[PDB]
Amino acid sequence: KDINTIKSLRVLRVLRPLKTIKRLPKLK
Repeated sequence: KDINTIKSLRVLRVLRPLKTIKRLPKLK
């Protein structure tokens, strides 16, 4: 794979879950 596609595992599991959590006290 590529380090970037490893960051797809990282960054997408950062952005998406956090929006789902942080939408509550950090709504934007």
